[PDB]
Amino acid sequence: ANIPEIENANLKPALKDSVLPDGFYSTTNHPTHVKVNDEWIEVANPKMDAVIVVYPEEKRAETKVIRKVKKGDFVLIGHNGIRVMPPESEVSSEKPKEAIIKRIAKEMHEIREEYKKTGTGGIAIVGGPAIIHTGGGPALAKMVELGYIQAILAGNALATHDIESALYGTSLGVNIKTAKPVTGGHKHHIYAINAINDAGNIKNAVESGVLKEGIMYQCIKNNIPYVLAGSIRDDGPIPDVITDSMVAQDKMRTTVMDKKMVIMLSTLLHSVATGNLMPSYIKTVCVDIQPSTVTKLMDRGTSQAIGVVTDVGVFLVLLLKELERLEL
Amino acid sequence: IENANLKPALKDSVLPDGFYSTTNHPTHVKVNDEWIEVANPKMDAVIVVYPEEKRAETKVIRKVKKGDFVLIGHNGIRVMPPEKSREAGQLFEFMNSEVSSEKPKEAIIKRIAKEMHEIREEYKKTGTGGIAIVGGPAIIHTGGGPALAKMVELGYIQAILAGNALATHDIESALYGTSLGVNIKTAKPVTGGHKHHIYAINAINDAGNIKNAVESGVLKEGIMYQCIKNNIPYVLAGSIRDDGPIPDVITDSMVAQDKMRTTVMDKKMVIMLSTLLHSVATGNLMPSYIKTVCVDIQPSTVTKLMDRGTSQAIGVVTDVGVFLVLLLKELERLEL
Amino acid sequence: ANIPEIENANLKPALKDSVLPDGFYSTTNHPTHVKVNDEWIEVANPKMDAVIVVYPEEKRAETKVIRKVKKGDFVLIGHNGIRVMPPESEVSSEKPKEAIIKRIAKEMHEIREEYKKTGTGGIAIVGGPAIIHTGGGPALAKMVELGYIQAILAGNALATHDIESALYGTSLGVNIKTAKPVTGGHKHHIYAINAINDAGNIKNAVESGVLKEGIMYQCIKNNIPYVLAGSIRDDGPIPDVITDSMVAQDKMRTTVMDKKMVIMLSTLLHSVATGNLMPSYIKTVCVDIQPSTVTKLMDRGTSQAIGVVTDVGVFLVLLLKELERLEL
Amino acid sequence: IENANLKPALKDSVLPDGFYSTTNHPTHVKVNDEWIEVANPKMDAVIVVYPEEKRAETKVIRKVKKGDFVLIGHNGIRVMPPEKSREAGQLFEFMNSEVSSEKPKEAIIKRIAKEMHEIREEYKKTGTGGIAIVGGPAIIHTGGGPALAKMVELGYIQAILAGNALATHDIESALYGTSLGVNIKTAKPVTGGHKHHIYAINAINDAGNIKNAVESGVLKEGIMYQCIKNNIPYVLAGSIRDDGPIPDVITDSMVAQDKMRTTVMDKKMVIMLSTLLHSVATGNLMPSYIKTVCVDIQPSTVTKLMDRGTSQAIGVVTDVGVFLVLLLKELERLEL
Ligand code: NI
Ligand code: NI
Repeated sequence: ANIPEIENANLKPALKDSVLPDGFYSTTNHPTHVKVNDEWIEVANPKMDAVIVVYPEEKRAETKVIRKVKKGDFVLIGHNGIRVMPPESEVSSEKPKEAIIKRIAKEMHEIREEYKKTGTGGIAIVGGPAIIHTGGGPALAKMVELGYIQAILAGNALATHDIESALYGTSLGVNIKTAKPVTGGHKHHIYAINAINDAGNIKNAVESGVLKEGIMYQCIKNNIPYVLAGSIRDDGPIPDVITDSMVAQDKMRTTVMDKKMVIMLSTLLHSVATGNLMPSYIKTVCVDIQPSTVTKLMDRGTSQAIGVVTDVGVFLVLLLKELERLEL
Repeated sequence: IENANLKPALKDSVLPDGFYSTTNHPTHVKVNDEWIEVANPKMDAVIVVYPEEKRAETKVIRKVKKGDFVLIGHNGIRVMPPEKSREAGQLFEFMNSEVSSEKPKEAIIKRIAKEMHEIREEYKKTGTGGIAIVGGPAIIHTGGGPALAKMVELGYIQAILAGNALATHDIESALYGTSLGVNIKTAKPVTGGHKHHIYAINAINDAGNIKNAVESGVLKEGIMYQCIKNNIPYVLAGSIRDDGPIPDVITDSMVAQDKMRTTVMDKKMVIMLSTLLHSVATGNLMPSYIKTVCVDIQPSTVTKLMDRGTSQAIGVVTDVGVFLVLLLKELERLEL
Repeated sequence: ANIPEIENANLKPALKDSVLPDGFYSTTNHPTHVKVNDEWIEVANPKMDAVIVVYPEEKRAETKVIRKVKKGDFVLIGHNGIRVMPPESEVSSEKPKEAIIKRIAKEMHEIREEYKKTGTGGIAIVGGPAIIHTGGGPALAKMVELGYIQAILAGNALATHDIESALYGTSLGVNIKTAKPVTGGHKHHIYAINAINDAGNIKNAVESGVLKEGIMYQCIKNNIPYVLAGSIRDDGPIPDVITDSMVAQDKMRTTVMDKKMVIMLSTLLHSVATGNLMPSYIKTVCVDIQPSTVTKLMDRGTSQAIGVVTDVGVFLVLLLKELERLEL
Repeated sequence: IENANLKPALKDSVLPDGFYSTTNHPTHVKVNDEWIEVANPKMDAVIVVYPEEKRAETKVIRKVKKGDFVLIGHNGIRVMPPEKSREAGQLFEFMNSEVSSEKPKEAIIKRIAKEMHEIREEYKKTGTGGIAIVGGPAIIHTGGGPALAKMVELGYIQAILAGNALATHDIESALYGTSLGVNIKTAKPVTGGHKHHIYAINAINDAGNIKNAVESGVLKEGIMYQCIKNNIPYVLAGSIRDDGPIPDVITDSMVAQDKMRTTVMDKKMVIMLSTLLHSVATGNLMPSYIKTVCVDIQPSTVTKLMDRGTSQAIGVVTDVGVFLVLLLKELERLEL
């Protein structure tokens, strides 16, 4: 009897770097197992939109995106010996928001407690500069200070305007505490970049007392790693920024892979980029003011994902109050 | 300065050629060599002069009567728009859009709360001015209802203009704990919740009106309840979407419009919460000197409002339900 | 044996005008039948969110919304003798638009042909003033002229700015052909209202040659009925406008009930109001630039409904070109 | 007028205190009592002066070298923003938002097409200026690809700046008739269409680059094809969302940025089509004198662009796929 599920997988060597052989299997985001020489191999690093490369003599297998496939790599093809292991809703802003924020706070508190007990898991934030423009920067910094955040994935703008807020009270020249523009404020963000360039990097700015508050400050003080991916729209960038997209992508992937939850705060491109890198067993909270953006995040979803159509500015402020309440 | 040109209306609701069509700004007219202050500034209307009474008023075209003296052309008029800032703007600056969600929210909530506190203080002193709310049912759907009801309870609110949907979902949540069958406290749909909205309308129809439902103990909490208890007037305008308007609803749009105008025109501030229809309808009725705040999650709503003449509006592009919860906390902070 | 489906329906008299008895049946938008004194009655005027009132001695039944229920009316309650007869997709702007417009044009052409042969059916438009502001007014007027449109449901603003365009070339003072504002143009729409008030109504304005082009003109010339529902935001209004919402609602309901298709063009409140009045057997095309608006229209849908997230201005222009192509 | 103050950079990418941070406008600096025109106007950058060469240029901070003389403060500078209109605006007017979908679309399409026709004529005469397109993959998803490819074919387009997604979906539609597995001609998903996108990337990887795929007969139609055939340069910037960038993609954002800057800075017009990332990235690199048109279905996209300094942008809030189809028809009308 031929039963594809328990037949040995078929493999084909890639004929060129980054060229997938005909019949290649496209991965889900689910933990996958492949049968090779009569033994089930657990495929490392689950990720959607990739192929599986097999190392039969090492009895190992890993997920590889196309750009990392090398000539000679044995790519899984066909339909035999593939076992997928999945882990065990209309988008609208018109849903009770205090309620969902309270429920999110409860979940974060439970995740943080388990991280404290075990030292693994925890929460990554994917953040864009709207967090700062909407006045949500201090709330997010306080979450980092309270131990809720185990990593931040962002880019030059979030870091720059968070630092501009610290140094000058403004984001793109708008005063955070009053929402009024400051005369000549257009230069403030370039002055912030210059200040970090002079310090050498963010760590130096913090350790030397140039930078004394805010998200990046809290990350340095609490040893929270962050990844700042460079973008074609960047001013500067600051020294910490990884300018090559593919390098930044690799670093993002390794940063999120062991988290229990990723919270995506209003940045479609960074949030999609991050979701693309996540296995299905990570919980996702997707937050944006545009329903179409949230929808695009709810489309490539992990098995546990919620979308909240709301303004990150007020969302972060109320969320922090709910977290502060739980601290008591 | 020439005296204004005046010509009598030849028939009800028909105006002489060259008639002046008003801005939303206070306007004065020169009549028998004196400046007369035109009563009730409001855009897209006409100025009717009563020279023998030394008065003039802003009348909508459908209220103009045969023989009314209508201001013609632009001579002998003085229009007073809001004060321009003391200095020209900067050459180069960022984030200066009139309408965008990318603006510091805690800052603007603090500022709005300080102004509402000041305005409530003055209303308590004078018995005049005060604040009107214009609201849509998203206030309820997003969990903002309790916060707004509390502001009414605390004396911040002197009028509410809304429709059947706001009132009936507020009442749904008071009777059943849901809006659209979704539980306000948990954000989860409840079994049979799809019926709560019609049950709420049925209950008010049975009672006879909102006031009767409060008097009978049927309605015990919420925005409309607090209006009854605190004698805060409301105007509920009927709309073509209503299959079950409650008895309080004014089904004729012009009767509703006229009542809305007299309700808002003496307020110090109008806060518009998640309603395109009512934001624009109310702005169309308001003079430019009333502080106007338009809160919605859709920037296109605030832009539509400003595009239709309400250029004094301060837009806050944000989630109304979270905004109301935070605003209340800030008002409570100030009161302490 | 008791088989609810074929048991005689239970009825209860309403105890007060507009008060539904406990247990009332809430209607679908589907053709419904009720069993009364051992005979199946076909319920007139299917409509969702209503009750069914029965006249046993007349062997008839109709759908009544709550506001029309009268003391003594026998309202259908309970679970016996109710037979519903239904007639025999993710919302996104990122879908091939020329393609869907071509398909819509084909469908309209087939519907118009059948209306021409039979004299019944055809197409109603639900329209708001954005049709005029976006420069789509001439395209819609040409559809009326070509015989595609059997009714228009709108309000004071669409009519006012269509007439302002005819008389002065502007909508709210913006020139339609150049998109430039005209100095002093803010008065133009009130002048348009005044011009119709002087003529007496739209029909008089057309018959007297005051109004010589545009949507309202084409409706008068081609005997297309329209319903203009008054709104609290109205300037004027013009004489044709029905200022009472409930009267306007009744007139809208009777206008749409015999149509084969309703096309809803960017007006959330009018489009929802209209959808609420339609039986399930009418085809719907829902068009708006906001995904959340289209979603709200796709929620209360007839059994055949499509949503198109697009700008009505360019949509109408391209749609007309496709219809003009079919004319040849 | 004082001569400008200059101070040398103390280290690479570190500027002296008080350094001038540029606008997006042409700027002149007074050096040894002569006005020098600062090369390559671009915002959020610095002005480096070479007094002995009687020249100055706008350098981004990361290209500033130890010892470069950097303009300090605001003396001895002359900034030339776009010409202001001959008269102040009206007191009271409607629909004057910078960004709204409620504006006459046929009118603006006609105007854009006339300008593109004029600009193409001048480019054919001079070999300089011309038009760049900045585009996102929604061009393809909405059925606008064929229209844009035709504009390239007809000589309207001198450069394309985009990402992997635009190029690879264009190529998907050329090879398979789909974008995201949805058939362009029918708007229906096709069986197995979810694979077409990776098949298209695989095909280009196999060929070696886009040019090779065209030369081999693999790629026979579409935007990238027309760029190859007509020798129109493109810049495809890599992004962190790319798991399969094709070989043409520049993965380093600063290398991509520098190439984009030199590509756009000599154009007469830049048309940005459905891309927040590239609209803002390109606007950040552009002087204010280049005609800038930003087309998107989301008004917040155009507002974000203008909020970040590109205040010369003309926003067209519309469906890009329908817009491109209509624009092409108007260009074809003018050519006849
Ligand atoms: Ni889930
Ligand atoms: Ni259907």
